[PDB]
Amino acid sequence: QNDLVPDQWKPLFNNAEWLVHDIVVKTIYGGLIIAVIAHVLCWAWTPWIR
Amino acid sequence: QNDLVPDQWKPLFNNAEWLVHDIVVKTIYGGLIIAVIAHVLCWAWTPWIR
Amino acid sequence: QNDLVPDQWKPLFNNAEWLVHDIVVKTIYGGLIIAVIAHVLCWAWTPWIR
Amino acid sequence: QNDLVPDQWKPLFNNAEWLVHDIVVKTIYGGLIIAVIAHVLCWAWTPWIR
Amino acid sequence: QNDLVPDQWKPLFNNAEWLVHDIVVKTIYGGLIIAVIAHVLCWAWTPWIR
Amino acid sequence: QNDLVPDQWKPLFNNAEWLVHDIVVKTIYGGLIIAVIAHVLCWAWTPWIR
Amino acid sequence: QNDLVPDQWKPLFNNAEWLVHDIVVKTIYGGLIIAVIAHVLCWAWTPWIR
Amino acid sequence: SPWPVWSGYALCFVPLAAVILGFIIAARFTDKQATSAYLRLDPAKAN
Amino acid sequence: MNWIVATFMLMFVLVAFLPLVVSLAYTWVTNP
Amino acid sequence: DRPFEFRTSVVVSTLLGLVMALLIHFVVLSSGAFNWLRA
Amino acid sequence: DRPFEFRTSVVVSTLLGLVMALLIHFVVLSSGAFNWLRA
Amino acid sequence: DRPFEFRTSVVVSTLLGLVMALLIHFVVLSSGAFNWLRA
Amino acid sequence: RPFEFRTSVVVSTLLGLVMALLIHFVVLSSGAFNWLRA
Amino acid sequence: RPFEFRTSVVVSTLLGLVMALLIHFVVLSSGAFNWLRA
Amino acid sequence: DRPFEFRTSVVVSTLLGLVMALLIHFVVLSSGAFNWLRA
Amino acid sequence: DRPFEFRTSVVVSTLLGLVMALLIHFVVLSSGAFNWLRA
Amino acid sequence: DRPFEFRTSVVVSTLLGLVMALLIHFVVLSSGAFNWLRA
Amino acid sequence: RPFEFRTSVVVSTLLGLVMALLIHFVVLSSGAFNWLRA
Amino acid sequence: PIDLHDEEYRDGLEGTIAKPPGHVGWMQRLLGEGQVGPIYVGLWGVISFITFFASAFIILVDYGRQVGWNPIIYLREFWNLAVYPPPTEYGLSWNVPWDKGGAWLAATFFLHISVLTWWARLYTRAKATGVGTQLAWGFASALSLYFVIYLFHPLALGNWSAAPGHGFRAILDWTNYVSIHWGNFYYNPFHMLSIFFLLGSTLLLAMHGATIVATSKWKSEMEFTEMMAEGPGTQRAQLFWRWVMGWNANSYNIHIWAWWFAAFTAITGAIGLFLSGTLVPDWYAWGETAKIVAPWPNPDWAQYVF
Amino acid sequence: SAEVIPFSIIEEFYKRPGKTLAARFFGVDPFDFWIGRFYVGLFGAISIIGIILGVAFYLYEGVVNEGTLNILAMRIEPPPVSQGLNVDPAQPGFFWFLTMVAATIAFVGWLLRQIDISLKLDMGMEVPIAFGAVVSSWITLQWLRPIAMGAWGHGFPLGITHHLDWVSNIGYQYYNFFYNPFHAIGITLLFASTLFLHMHGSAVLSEAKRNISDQNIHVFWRNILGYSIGEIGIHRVAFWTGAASVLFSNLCIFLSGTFVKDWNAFWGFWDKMPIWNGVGQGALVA
Amino acid sequence: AAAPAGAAAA
Ligand code: BCL
Ligand code: BCL
Ligand code: BCL
Ligand code: BCL
Ligand code: BCL
Ligand SMILES: CC[C@H]1c2cc3[nH]c4c(c3C)C(=O)[C@H](C(=O)OC)c4c3nc(cc4[nH]c(cc(n2)[C@@H]1C)c(C(C)=O)c4C)[C@@H](C)[C@@H]3CCC(=O)OC/C=C(\C)CCC[C@H](C)CCC[C@H](C)CCCC(C)C
Ligand SMILES: CCCCCC/C=C/CCCCCCCCCC(=O)O[C@H](COC(=O)CCCCCCCCCCCCCCC)COP(=O)(O)OC[C@@H](O)CO
Ligand SMILES: CCCCCC/C=C\CCCCCCCCCC(=O)O[C@H](COC(=O)CCCCCCCCCCCCCCC)COP(=O)(O)OC[C@@H](O)CO
Ligand SMILES: CC(C)=CCC/C(C)=C/C=C/C(C)=C/C=C/C(C)=C/C=C/C=C(C)/C=C/C=C(C)/C=C/C1=C(C)CCCC1(C)C
Ligand SMILES: CCCCCCCCO[C@@H]1[C@@H](O)[C@H](O)[C@@H](CO)O[C@H]1O
Ligand SMILES: CCCCCCCCO[C@@H]1[C@@H](O)[C@H](O)[C@@H](CO)O[C@H]1O
Ligand SMILES: [Mn+2]
Repeated sequence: QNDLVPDQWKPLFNNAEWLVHDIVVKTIYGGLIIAVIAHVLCWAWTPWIR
Repeated sequence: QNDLVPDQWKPLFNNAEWLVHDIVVKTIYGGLIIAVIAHVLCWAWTPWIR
Repeated sequence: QNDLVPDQWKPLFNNAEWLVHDIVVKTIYGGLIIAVIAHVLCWAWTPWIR
Repeated sequence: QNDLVPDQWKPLFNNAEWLVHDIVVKTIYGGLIIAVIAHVLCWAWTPWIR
Repeated sequence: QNDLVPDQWKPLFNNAEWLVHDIVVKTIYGGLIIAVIAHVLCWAWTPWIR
Repeated sequence: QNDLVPDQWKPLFNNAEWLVHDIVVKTIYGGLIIAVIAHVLCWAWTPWIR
Repeated sequence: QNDLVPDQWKPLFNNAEWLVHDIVVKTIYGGLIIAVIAHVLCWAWTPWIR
Repeated sequence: SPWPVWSGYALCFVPLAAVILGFIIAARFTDKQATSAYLRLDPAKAN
Repeated sequence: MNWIVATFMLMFVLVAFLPLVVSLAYTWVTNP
Repeated sequence: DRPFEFRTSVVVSTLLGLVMALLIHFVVLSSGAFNWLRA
Repeated sequence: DRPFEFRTSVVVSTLLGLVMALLIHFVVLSSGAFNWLRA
Repeated sequence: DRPFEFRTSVVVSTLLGLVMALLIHFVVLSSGAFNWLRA
Repeated sequence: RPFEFRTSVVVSTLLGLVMALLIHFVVLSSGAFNWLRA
Repeated sequence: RPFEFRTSVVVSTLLGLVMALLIHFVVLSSGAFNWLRA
Repeated sequence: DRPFEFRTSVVVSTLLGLVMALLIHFVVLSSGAFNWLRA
Repeated sequence: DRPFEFRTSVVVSTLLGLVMALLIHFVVLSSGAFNWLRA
Repeated sequence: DRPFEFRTSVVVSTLLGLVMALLIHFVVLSSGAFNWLRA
Repeated sequence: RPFEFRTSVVVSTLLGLVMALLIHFVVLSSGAFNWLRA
Repeated sequence: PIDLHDEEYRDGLEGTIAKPPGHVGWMQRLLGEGQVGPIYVGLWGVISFITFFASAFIILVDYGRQVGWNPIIYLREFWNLAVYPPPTEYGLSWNVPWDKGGAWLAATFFLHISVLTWWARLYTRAKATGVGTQLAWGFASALSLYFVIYLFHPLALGNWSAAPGHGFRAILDWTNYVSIHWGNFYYNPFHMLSIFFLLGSTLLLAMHGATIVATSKWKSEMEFTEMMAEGPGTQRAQLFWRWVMGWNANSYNIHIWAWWFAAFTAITGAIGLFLSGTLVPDWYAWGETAKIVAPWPNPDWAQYVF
Repeated sequence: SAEVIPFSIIEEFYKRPGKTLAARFFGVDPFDFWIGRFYVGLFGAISIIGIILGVAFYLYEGVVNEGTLNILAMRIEPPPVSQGLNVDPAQPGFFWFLTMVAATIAFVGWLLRQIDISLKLDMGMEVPIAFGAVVSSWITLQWLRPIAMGAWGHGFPLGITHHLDWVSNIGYQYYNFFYNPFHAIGITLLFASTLFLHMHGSAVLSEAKRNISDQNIHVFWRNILGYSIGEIGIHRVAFWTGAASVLFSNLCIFLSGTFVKDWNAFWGFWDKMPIWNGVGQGALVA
Repeated sequence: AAAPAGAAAA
């Protein structure tokens, strides 16, 4: 079970939940990068605070 | 049972599920390619950001 | 049972399911050919993108 | 039980199911012929695509 | 109790079912002639296709 | 039971059922005669097909 | 399982709830800092008390 | 005249009296049946 | 309309829903 | 055994008679045909 | 065995008499035929 | 055992005939084509 | 026994009756034929 | 068997009947053909 | 054993295809872009 | 063991994709920005 | 032991993200501040 | 299993989300700030 | 001699389908039972199915015709689409155009047939098992009002447009219009009786459910075995209602109260609706003549104006 | 196993002293006893005081101050809306206020007495919950909505046929009341409650005096609907549906005069959503 | 003999 989990997070995660968690955090990081780029582009087009 | 699955993903997948996964991943890649082509053509037709 | 199905797809199909599958895929191929011909004829009649 | 069924379709049919299947396919063929004749007559009456 | 039924239809019919089946098919054949005559008379009265 | 019924209809009928069946068919014939006479009289009165 | 929670809070916290608590308090502090910055920026933009 | 029409008694007052009297009598008889002596499990052993 | 008294009374109307929700939650929890 | 009890007959007849008497008195009172209880 | 008990007879007759007395007083008062409680 | 019961067929046919008679009478007599029961 | 005669009889008879009634209703509402016209 | 013949027969017959009725009604209401005109 | 049975896959795909065919046909008919069934 | 099954994730993803595709097609058709199906 | 389950956390976060994305996209479309799907 | 920690965190999350949505929609529909103006 | 297994696992027309029963977990946790199927599909059950779906097909196709065969307008306008009975210019005639009343006539005939066949199904399936026929007669009492609404009140009034349209909003409109046409329905005495019985039914359902759940620790909900000998749960329920109201009931006659309170509602409603147009054309004026309307000479109308 | 018990022993077995709410708050219940068949305790005295005073005030406002002996022609009406939330002993609507307060006291006392009697017999608290639903319905009709609107003259009058005039005028002021969503939910739940009551009564009566097993009714309800609910499940469904029917209809009447003025203009958003606006032609637009 | 349902079954 708690073989691939680091020692700090053993009381919280399983073997498979750790892998699914890692997938989720990578997806969130990619989404954040894309969102920042999109917000900069839309501001360069039309600023919304005047 | 867990023979064709890579050793990293054995806790999560099976042989049948690994095969069906591969099918789904290929379908998603093809769909994304077609969607990119369609969006480029529609932008060349009439741009939707003015 | 799992005799006429290829060895790669044994964990998913029977003989009967394999036969019915083959029938379905041939039907889909024929329908797709007819659909392509119909879309070409309709575009030749009146285009829908202007 | 499976005497009249061809060797390829043994795992799917019986004698009774084979007989009923033959009746059904003959009915479908006759209906298709009648439908084609009716469509030709109705187009000769008033064409529906202009 | 299957001696009236022909050898071909033994796995599907019974003596009583064979008798009732004969009654039903005779009724259908009798009604079809009346339907034909009624349609001919109604067309002679007022045609419905113009 | 199954004594006054002809040997053909013994699998389907009974003594009491045979008697009641005879009553029913006689009633149906009488009703049909009355209906024919009523239809002739009503057509002589005022035809419904013009 | 109470071995990492301090002896002062052992009756109230578990090993997992201690870590989840720490995550929650860090999130709260970060949100408070961001909210303060946002309120300072909006006040510099247009003051709402006049 | 201060009196209702005959339909007033036919449709309104007689049905109201019937409803009230029927409720009283039905309640009397259901409570009479409920509180009689019949097969019960002994409260001492059951609890 | 004051909009402060009205929202307090709306909160009371919503709080009136609570015992039934607690009954459903109790039934769900007590029948694993 | 007799079809009906005496108690049932008494109850039915008495109730029907009382209802009918009240209904007829109130129907006759409000018609205005007789000079009875008139102001 | 008697059909009816004495208690039920007493209750029914007493209630009927009281209800009839109240109803007749109400009707005669609302008729307006007698002076009685006029202002 | 018995594939068909006489009683069920009798019930169904009788009900169908009655319903058809009622429907046909209604449709015919509510159309005004025949001079039947005219005020 | 895969197919039962009683089911086929009931279904076919009911379908025919429903179709006949529907066609009569539609033709009466169409107004194309004289039929029960005033 | 994975599939029964009676189920497929029932489903196909019902689907065909529904499609025929729907097409007939749509073509009748279209007004393109001189059919059942008042 | 297996994620999905063959029967459920067939039923779902067939139903989705029929619904899409009907939807697209009706949208194209009511759009008014093609002549088709007119006048 | 596993938090989610493959079957559930496949069903949810397919349903979400279909619903989003239909919604976007409807919004773009009713917006009027593109010619598309015009009379 | 664990105060909350991983599956419920995933479900809640995913659903909240989808709902907020749709809400913000509809508000920004309806505001009229950007061109976007004009004409 | 104790209920205090879970109850507190759930109620805090719900209250924060509701407050944020309500305040944003109140500020947007007042016109005091420019924000999303045509 | 009744074999329940044969009654539930038989083949053929006079038999069941969905033979391997399913199972739903949340129903098991909440309601206490989760098995789904098998379901009996004998005669009187195919006829109801076929006639109901014929009427439903007619209605939905006419919806589509009205919209114009446009699926998006169909989805937008689905909850305010309807098919209406022929207007007042026609009487009870059936020679009505399809888009002006013929569709309603056909669909309503098929609906009548389906409800009658469903009654027959209930009756025969009750007799086939070992139970009595009480649900069939309750359905008959419910169907009295249905046939008054759709067949007999229009027949006595003389037009088909006295009947509701087939639509989500059309029933609300029918209720409003029928109340408005014949005076005010609040002054209909049999409408008062119907409301008495309906609210009593809701009150009694809540009371019985609450008092059986409250005493369920001693298995009081096994009302079949409690009618042979009553244990602590039923004794506690009896004592509760005796110390509250001064009188109580059994685990037997409470369900008699339930049956009759639910039955009287439809009967009183049917009588009131039938009398509504044919004998008393105006209920407020009738109530004025019957001395049940309050004077109200100086209303305070500042409450009813914005 | 079972024998004939005359019901005197079952009543005398379960009588215990002091397990009520007042017995837990004060350490003793002042009126902890039985009068006839009824249990008198605290909240059993408050309720009876309220009942007597409410009946007296109602009849005085009806017979006197209106001069009518006809019980179906009284108008026990609140103050006008120009008085606000003020109470004045010298103005019309004072005996309506007194009656309303007494009735509130009576209903809350009845609820608390039900809680007491539940506590004595070691039962659950389902009956107080189900009754508190309709008590809260009365409270929102006569207290919360008048206070939020701003006057005591927004409550309904307590006349027998005249409270139906208030219902009619309020329902036609916010026309169309049928188009209220919570109204529709409440009506649906009322109809469902009546249907479920008829079904349960029929089902239990149909198996009563018969030499059959307790599994026949499950087969009956599975042959007809494909699904049989169970024995505790039906009583749970009854309880929940009964309570929810009035819980949902509190909201409709509260929101009728405070946040909404028109239930036809409420549905104006539906045709303006971007998914289907601008797709029709003349008379099929919007 | 006497039963809750009003029956008197031996
Ligand atoms: C949903 C419809 C039918 C069905 C319709 C088809 C069709 C059609 C085909 C198959 C094929 C297969 N199906 Mg199948 N199949 C079904 C149900 C099943 C089930 C099941 C238990 O339910 C199983 C196990 C299978 C299994 C299989 C495999 C045995 C077989 C090969 C898969 C493969 O390797 O190529 C699958 C292909 C990919 C994984 C990639 C292709 C997907 C593309 C990318 C999607 C977009 C296409 C578009 C043209 C894009 C291409 C160009 C891009 C720009 C690059 N099917 C259902 C019931 N199936 C294929 C076959 O027999 O020959 C190889 C095949 O052509
Ligand atoms: C409505 C469906 C009917 C049915 C109606 C028919 C009809 C009609 C036929 C069969 C045929 C068959 N049916 Mg069948 N059959 C049904 C149900 C079943 C069931 C079952 C478990 O329920 C089974 C096991 C079968 C079994 C079979 C096979 C024994 C037999 C051969 C199939 C084959 O090899 O073609 C392989 C499949 C294809 C090659 C697909 C063809 C479809 C085409 C491509 C679609 C477009 C047609 C187009 C005009 C031609 C192509 C144009 C393109 C440009 C290329 N049927 C149901 C009840 N069946 C066929 C036969 O020969 O009977 C002896 C046949 O003609
Ligand atoms: C003449 C004017 C109308 C017309 C008005 C009617 C009316 C009205 C009726 C029919 C009925 C019939 N019409 Mg026509 N019919 C018309 C035009 C047609 C046309 C056509 C192409 O134009 C056709 C094919 C028909 C065909 C039919 C048949 C469906 C049916 C014949 C009776 C039957 O089936 O016997 C079946 C056998 C019986 C009915 C036996 C009856 C049994 C007993 C005798 C019932 C007697 C009741 C008795 C009083 C009870 C007392 C017993 C006590 C114990 C004492 N009609 C014209 C338009 N038609 C009848 C029907 O639908 O019946 C089903 C019917 O009532
Ligand atoms: C004039 C108004 C200004 C403006 C002035 C401000 C000011 C002032 C503030 C914000 C703040 C916010 N603004 Mg702003 N903002 C503007 C316009 C926008 C627009 C837009 C499209 O126009 C958007 C999208 C936003 C968005 C935001 C958010 C980032 C933020 C709200 C915090 C929140 O929701 O916490 C509520 C959410 C929670 C409490 C829950 C948090 C939990 C997280 C999300 C993780 C949950 C998942 C996890 C699994 C937990 C589940 C546990 C389960 C029980 C298992 N603003 C305009 C320009 N904005 C506020 C802020 O706090 O900054 C950080 C703030 O003070
Ligand atoms: C500027 C115009 C308005 C104003 C507009 C707003 C707006 C708009 C908001 C506030 C909010 C707040 N305002 Mg203000 N506010 C004003 C003036 C004031 C005055 C004053 C004395 O004048 C006071 C005391 C406040 C006080 C407050 C607090 C109640 C609150 C910010 C603290 C907080 O709760 O964060 C505590 C910490 C948190 C909530 C942490 C949660 C943040 C986490 C990180 C979620 C972020 C979202 C993120 C995108 C999620 C990503 C998930 C991952 C990708 C998976 N305001 C003026 C009048 N105010 C915010 C609020 O109500 O939030 C509850 C808010 O949205
Ligand atoms: C929640 C779903 C339904 C429901 C259930 C419910 N009601 C309940 C219960 C439950 C579970 C009880 O346990 C309880 C009960 O039976 O206890 C004996 C009760 C009860 N619900 C009752 C009635 C009732 N419930 C109703 C409705 C409903 N109750 C629902 C639809 C209705 C209406 C109008 O729909 C009424 C009339 C009583 C039979 C009883 C409550 C007994 C009680 O509260 O006693 C206190 C007071 C008196 C006995 C006398 C009061 C006298 C007044 C003080 C004087 C008159 C003033 C009054 C304001 C005038 C009103 C005149 C009207 C014409 C306007
Ligand atoms: C339009 C409005 C019309 C209004 C009409 C109202 C009708 C009223 C009549 C009420 C029924 C009176 C019954 C009298 C006879 C019952 C005798 C009895 O006691 O019946 C017992 C059960 O009755 C019981 O639940 C008691 C009776 C059944 C329970 C109540 C049933 C009625 C339920 C509501 C129906 C209307 C009541 C309310 C109306 C608003 C069973 O006992 P047995 O083992 O058979 O006893 C054998 C011997 O000891 C001699 O009998
Ligand atoms: C909406 C209109 C207003 C509301 C009116 C409410 C009043 C009554 C409704 C119905 C009340 C009766 C209910 C069932 C009858 C009680 C049953 C009974 O009979 O119970 C009796 C209890 O009543 C006793 O003492 C006496 C109990 C007290 C009765 C008197 C209570 C009056 C309450 C005030 C009424 C309003 C007054 C307003 C003045 C203008 C005693 O019976 P026993 O001989 O000991 O029994 C024999 C044994 O089996 C048990 O001991
Ligand atoms: C519409 C119009 C305008 C008119 C309508 C016309 C019409 C239809 C009229 C109908 C009239 C009828 C039906 C009259 C009925 C009168 C009766 C029943 C009187 C009963 C008396 C009962 C009496 C005196 C009872 C006395 C009881 C006593 C003294 C009891 C005493 C006692 C008893 C029993 C118990 C304890 C000991 C105690 C001594 C106290
Ligand atoms: C079984 C149903 C009873 C049938 C009642 C028939 C009522 C006939 O009533 C019809 C009207 O409906 C019709 O509009 C006019 C046309 O001039 O003539 C009348 O006779
Ligand atoms: C428990 C609630 C008691 C009633 C609450 C209302 C307090 C009464 O207080 C009212 C104010 O609410 C009102 O604004 C003015 C005139 O309208 O007169 C005051 O007396
Ligand atoms: Mn019960």
